[PDB]
Amino acid sequence: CTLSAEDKAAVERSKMIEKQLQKDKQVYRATHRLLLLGADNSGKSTIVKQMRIGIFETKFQVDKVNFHMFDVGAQRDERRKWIQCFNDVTAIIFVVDSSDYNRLQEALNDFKSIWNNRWLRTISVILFLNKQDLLAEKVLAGKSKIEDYFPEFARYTTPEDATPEPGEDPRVTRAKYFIRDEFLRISTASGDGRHYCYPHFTCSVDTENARRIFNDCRDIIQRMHLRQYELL
Amino acid sequence: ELDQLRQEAEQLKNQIRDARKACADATLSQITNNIDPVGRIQMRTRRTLRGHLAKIYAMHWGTDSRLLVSASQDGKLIIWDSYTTNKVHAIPLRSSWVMTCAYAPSGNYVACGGLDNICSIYNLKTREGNVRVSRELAGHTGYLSCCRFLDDNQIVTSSGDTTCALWDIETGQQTTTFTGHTGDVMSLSLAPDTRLFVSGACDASAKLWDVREGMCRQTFTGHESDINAICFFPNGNAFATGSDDATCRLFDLRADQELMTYSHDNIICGITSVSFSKSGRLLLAGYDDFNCNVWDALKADRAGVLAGHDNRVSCLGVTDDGMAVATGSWDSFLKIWNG
Amino acid sequence: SYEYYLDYLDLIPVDEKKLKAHKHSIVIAFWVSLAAFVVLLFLILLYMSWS
Amino acid sequence: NSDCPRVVLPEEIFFTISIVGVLENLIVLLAVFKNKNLQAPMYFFICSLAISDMLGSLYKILENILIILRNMGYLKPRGSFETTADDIIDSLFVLSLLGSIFSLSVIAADRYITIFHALRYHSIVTMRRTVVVLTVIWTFCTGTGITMVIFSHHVPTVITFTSLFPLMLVFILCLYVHMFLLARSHTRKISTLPRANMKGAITLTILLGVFIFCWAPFVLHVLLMTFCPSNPYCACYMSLFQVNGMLIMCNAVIDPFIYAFRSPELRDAFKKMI
Amino acid sequence: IAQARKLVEQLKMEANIDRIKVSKAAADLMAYCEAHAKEDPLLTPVPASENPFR
Amino acid sequence: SYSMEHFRWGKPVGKKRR
Ligand SMILES: [Ca+2]
Repeated sequence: CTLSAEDKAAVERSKMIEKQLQKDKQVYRATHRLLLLGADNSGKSTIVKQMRIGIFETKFQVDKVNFHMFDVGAQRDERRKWIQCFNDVTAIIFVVDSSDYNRLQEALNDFKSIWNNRWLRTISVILFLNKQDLLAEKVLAGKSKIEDYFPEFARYTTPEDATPEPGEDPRVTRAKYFIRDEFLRISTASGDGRHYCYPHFTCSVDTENARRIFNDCRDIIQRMHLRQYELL
Repeated sequence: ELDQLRQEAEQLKNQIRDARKACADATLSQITNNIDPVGRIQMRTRRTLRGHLAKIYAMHWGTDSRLLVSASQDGKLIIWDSYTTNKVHAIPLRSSWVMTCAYAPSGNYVACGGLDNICSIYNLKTREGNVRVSRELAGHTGYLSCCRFLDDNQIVTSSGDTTCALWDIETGQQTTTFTGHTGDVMSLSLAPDTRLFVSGACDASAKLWDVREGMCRQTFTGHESDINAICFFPNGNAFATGSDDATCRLFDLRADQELMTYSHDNIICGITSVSFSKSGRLLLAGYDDFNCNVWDALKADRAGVLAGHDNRVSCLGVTDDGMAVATGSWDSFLKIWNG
Repeated sequence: SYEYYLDYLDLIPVDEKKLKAHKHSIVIAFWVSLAAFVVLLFLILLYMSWS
Repeated sequence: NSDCPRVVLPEEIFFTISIVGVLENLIVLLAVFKNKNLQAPMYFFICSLAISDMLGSLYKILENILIILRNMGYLKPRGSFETTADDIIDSLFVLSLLGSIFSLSVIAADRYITIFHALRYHSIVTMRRTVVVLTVIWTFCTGTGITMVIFSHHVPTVITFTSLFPLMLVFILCLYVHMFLLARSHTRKISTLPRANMKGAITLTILLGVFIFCWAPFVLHVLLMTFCPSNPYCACYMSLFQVNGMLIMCNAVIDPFIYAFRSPELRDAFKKMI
Repeated sequence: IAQARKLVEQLKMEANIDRIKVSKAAADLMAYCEAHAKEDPLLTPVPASENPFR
Repeated sequence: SYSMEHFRWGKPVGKKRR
């Protein structure tokens, strides 16, 4: 009530900055935040480049819904103690160099660390198995045999639920789905229904990566809320 | 020559530990037995600084002991007038993910940094308002874990890359680089006299450095997992270590040993922030279990507990005059406590 | 005396002996119907989830 | 001395149910506004439901107090000193019931928007729209409570109040069953086995059965009183009016257990309250 | 090589410091605490009027 | 409206003239 001119100006500035904070709150609540984790080989750069249409942030709107995307390049190899801050991102986008056979086990270990993290226990992971064209090229020709790195591929058939893209021979489908289920095994092993993994085969040039992200985010939020309502 | 070098390193390590044992005469525990307790010291939230849209990750009181700064992971750096709760400012940061923030002792500048490896100095008194970035101190190769001002022209930063550095604001370059840590350095505390500063890191060690001389004087160990937080005793003779494994420990510089280990059986959470009250008898300690504990710095007993946050408390700024304890939290709220 | 006195009428003195069906026909019928509706919702939802 | 005496329940049952409802919805409300973390629109709709339940139980407490006042004679047996009081208190009752029904409906609508408009939910259901829709619904609730308590015993009033039950029930069904079908669709992709889910069917069954068992008896009683006071069977149903009221009151007690506490955050808020 | 050299020098410089007995350090810390045992607002709360938050 | 009853719509309304 009884305020000095200085006090009046102070509370007036408080109200103005509160208004700006409210505008920022609507911006923030309606924008979905994604972490684009991945190894150096994994084409994180290609993914961000295609969807241009320290921490690196890329904005992209799909069907009039905002999406952050924070690449975490230029950081130490270890991820702990900065992954703790991404505990509130809607989804994590894990890109893996499916073509590079040798480091695939390192990618699996990385996915195990991210999945089985004390934090991130309520965050879904989108496995963009990037550069499937290169994997196709390498698996057609010899000189690169899965068994030399993952012996289990000899004893692996194509899942009955596989939906190969037309124009691809059976063996490329075999290899790609082998990698997919190699990730999913460590994904489904300790899901606990709190967070799920959404495998996707993708390439660098693919323009549908943003659409895949949009659909996956829809599914993630829907499943989370249905679990909250106990409908699922 | 690795064999001989490692043999020498082990020999000097044995020497230092033996010397520490030699100066390990009657521990602080028995000496503090003569000290009377502080009772069930308590304090109630006198203010609740709301306005942040996300997790609060760092705060710092200005020397006024009135204005404070806090950084939220949206990218908002709100400058709060603790007395009246008015928000003096809120800077839109270029990087949403801030992990630290500092207030210049003069109150003229406020610094912040995060997963972007850049310390952004924001000048508060310029152009008759419209606080705008003063200088982007880039050059670090990792996430800035803590920032602290020495004077209006000098700032010292700790980064995920195992290094701390001193930057001259105007010249915008690392006047000194404090390499030597084996892991990510998480927090650093300047001594009351700005000649020294102590930084704890993920390598399960704390290290004291001379700002002018530019090399490590002493290193300390004994805390198990990690150091999320580090603070100097108001005198500059000892510093308390807030560890990521259930223990807060107080180390003294000149004696150079673990003077005490504050911990209790029930608590399993890791310490996120640590600070002393003036006279240092009260070692406020923030925990992951959405609570802040009060530890008698000397008798090493839990003299109190603060509980008003729904989530992890990240920052535990104590006023320069010692008349308030501020507690940020991931719950987006910043509560000021006073007896 | 009174006239055109609108008031809460009392319950008619129903006598069970005259009644053909059980006095509580409406109560039993309605509650059986409600239990059946609940069970039908449960079973139809289960079948839709299964199919 | 008819074969269906008007069943009179002990005042103890009314008092106990009303007190339990008041206390429970009070802790539900306190969990909000003492935990600024719990400030999303969904929890405000749950708070509206809790306020409706609290108003209903409070109505009961006041009605029992006024009845035990008329009895024992502190109030005149008839006149404006009792009839207008009955009008106002029963208005509180009717607006509580309508607020409860519309609160359930808006909870269903918010859940439907969260599921079927997930990515754009916070743009659709904002705090501004939360407040405006809550204010509109409660204003409608109080206005038609006044209308239906002063213009109560007319046939169209009974028709409209009756019809608000089945129409809102079919609305709630059209929403929850669609959400259940979407959950089925997700279950198809989550695992290979058919795995007909139980917690979804059990959840919808619990919600709708609490809604129906706690409203259908009262609605049936009102309908039979309005269109058929003369049939003996009817009259035997009307003899159970106080039991049907107890049922339309168990909703207040059993509403929080099915809408408020099933949220883990609200459980945590109550735990810190303790 | 160079890293091992630097580690050796760092260990040497750390060792070279003139350590003091723990008893003296604890005595100094206790004396400082006593010297402000009633000047710390949080250790001993001030009257509500003098509290700058009131 | 014509008496305190524990709820509303408890009994019908007719012409109880006497
Ligand atoms: Ca009544």
